[PDB]
Amino acid sequence: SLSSKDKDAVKALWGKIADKAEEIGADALGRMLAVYPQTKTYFSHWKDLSPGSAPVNKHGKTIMGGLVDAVASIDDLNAGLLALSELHAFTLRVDPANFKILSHCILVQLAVKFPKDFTPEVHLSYDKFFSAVARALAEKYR
Amino acid sequence: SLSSKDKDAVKALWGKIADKAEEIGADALGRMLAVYPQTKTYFSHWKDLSPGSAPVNKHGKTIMGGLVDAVASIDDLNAGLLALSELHAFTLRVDPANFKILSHCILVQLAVKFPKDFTPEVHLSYDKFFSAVARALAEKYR
Amino acid sequence: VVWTDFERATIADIFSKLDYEAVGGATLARCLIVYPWTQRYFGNFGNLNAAAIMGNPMIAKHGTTILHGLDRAVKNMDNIKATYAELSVLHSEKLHVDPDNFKLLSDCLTIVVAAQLGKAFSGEVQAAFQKFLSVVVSALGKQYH
Amino acid sequence: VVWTDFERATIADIFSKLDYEAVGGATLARCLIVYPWTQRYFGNFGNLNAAAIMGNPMIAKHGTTILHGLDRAVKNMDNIKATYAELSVLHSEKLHVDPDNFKLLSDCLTIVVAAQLGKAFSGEVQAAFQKFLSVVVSALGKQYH
Ligand code: HEM
Ligand code: HEM
Ligand code: HEM
Ligand code: HEM
Repeated sequence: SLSSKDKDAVKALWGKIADKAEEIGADALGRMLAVYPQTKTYFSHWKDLSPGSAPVNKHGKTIMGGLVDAVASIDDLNAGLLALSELHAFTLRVDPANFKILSHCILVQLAVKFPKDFTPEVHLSYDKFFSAVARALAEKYR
Repeated sequence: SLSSKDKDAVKALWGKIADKAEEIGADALGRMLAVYPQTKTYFSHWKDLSPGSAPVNKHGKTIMGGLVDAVASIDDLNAGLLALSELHAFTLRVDPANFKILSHCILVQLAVKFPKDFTPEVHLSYDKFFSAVARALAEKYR
Repeated sequence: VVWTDFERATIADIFSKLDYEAVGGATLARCLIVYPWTQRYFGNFGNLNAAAIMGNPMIAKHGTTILHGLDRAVKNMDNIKATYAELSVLHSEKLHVDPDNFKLLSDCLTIVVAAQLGKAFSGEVQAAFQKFLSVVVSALGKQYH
Repeated sequence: VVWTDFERATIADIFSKLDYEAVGGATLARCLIVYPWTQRYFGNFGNLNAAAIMGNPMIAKHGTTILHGLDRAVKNMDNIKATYAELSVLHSEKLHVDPDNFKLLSDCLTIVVAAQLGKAFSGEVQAAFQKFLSVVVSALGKQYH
């Protein structure tokens, strides 16, 4: 469970990154595909997996929108992400081992641009948030 | 989240095992210590780690009563297991990676004694249960 | 790995008691039911509901193949890494199976074996069994060395 | 492991830019704060509170030791398993460190390095760094072969 402290810390990061959000989504997704190429099997439609390819760009926007939604729904992530959980379980069948990988890539992408926001105690708040997001997305698997 | 079907399955198993519960906890603990010796560091005060020694017998009873509490709190494991979580986090300081190990050894132990209860669908419920218990015990770590 | 006389005899003794078709089929079905995301890796084995998974013949066939695959390590105890060199390439470079999944399947196998062998599957027996599965899953995962 | 020229250049390049005392100290403190159960493996290191961890001289020292340990692999990229043979024994048979923790520590180091290097830590660069850490973590875990 996220404390009030964690929630404030997460929402404030999210406000801070707003301007650069679509860039962040595109680059993090680029990182996941190149750094953890096991994830490529889910996106074999896209010929160009470079960040700045139109499809990586467009889907990066979508992931960040999903995360903005999670932020809006931070008090009950399970309820707030039920549709997306269902989608990742049954329409796609994403291996939930992969959720942690995306999370790490978002954190890394953010650290390259906003390094001052990455004090250990804030990173602790962000990691709890992404861990709860992953758990919420995993809810509908079984 | 456990379904009402999962909760029924777990309650039904828990009823079936009552006469053998203390021996189930002792053996499961014995299996943990021998099969996954990284766990011995938490109990290096026991001279005899065999499932028939008095320390292991008495502590298997304690584990099983913790799990009986979890059955009674099955509607909200997170709230029901809060003190046990804080204990495992701060007094005993247990790497929460070990919870899944003990869950597994309990399931193995149960399988050897009650093999007819291990239909695929029952096993699925029991695993969801043990995973939820471990997630609840993990709550107060951070 | 270095095997003790006890470990060596215990592993061969366990497998001498298994119907590879019965155990392999029950094991793969168990994994696909208890951990349903693992179904993704098998998207061309037809229909995968619990009754459908249970009656699925290709699932039965492939569970059998896995057990014979494990039997191969039983027959090559001191050379498991080389024995699994091609299988490791297959399961990583070609299939991209997350290694967590090997542990999930191993755990299902252990519980299926436990249920069959009953009281004979003692802690000391399980220990030897788990050592073997640890060596196998290590040889099946991506090889960095 | 077959390293590309880009990969070898990038790994040496990264480590040549890291102050081992600063980065190591920061990485270890980060792990003990973000994943606080990891503290149990250092129960003989004194006062551990985030500010206490940040100020602890033993943690600063042990963080430096980890970076020097990684340097051994940077200086021996084709022979990491052998180089880490005693470290692997130490962290398993002696310290019984659950292997997930190697990943936790590796991810902290990656975030520490990404914050330092900024725009320079591109996807391509992180890809090479992570291959390196995967080989290192595989070599540090219990060896079954
Ligand atoms: C932080 C975790 C994640 C979030 C918030 C997230 C969010 C989203 C959203 C909002 C969509 C679009 C749904 C729609 O259009 O209705 C989506 C689609 C998708 N997601 Fe995720 N996702 C996450 C993790 C993952 C991971 C880890 C993978 C695989 C490695 C994955 C694979 C996919 C695929 C294949 C699609 C369909 C994309 C397409 O059709 O091009 N997702 N996700
Ligand atoms: C199913 C999960 C678990 C449950 C339900 C559980 C339950 C309990 C309970 C109820 C106690 C109180 C002991 C007493 O009052 O005498 C306890 C203590 C303890 N637990 Fe757990 N536990 C679990 C998992 C673990 C694991 C995985 C480990 C370590 C590998 C662990 C290590 C300990 C230790 C060291 C104590 C103190 C034992 C002693 O006082 O001698 N526990 N546990
Ligand atoms: C104890 C661990 C395992 C062993 C010993 C094993 C063994 C085998 C063997 C012998 C084959 C046939 C290879 C060939 O056709 O040349 C195979 C194929 C395959 N395995 Fe595994 N396997 C294991 C675990 C897994 C896991 C966990 C998964 C996925 C969750 C998996 C997915 C597959 C798939 C998708 C194929 C190809 C199926 C086909 O095309 O017919 N395996 N495995
Ligand atoms: C990249 C991963 C790691 C590397 C390269 C590494 C390297 C080292 C080195 C070089 C030593 C000193 C051994 C000696 O005295 O010769 C050491 C000791 C130690 N390591 Fe690690 N380590 C790693 C991960 C971890 C993790 C994740 C933990 C705990 C969860 C851990 C716990 C310890 C402990 C408790 C010692 C003993 C420290 C002492 O008392 O001097 N290590 N490690």
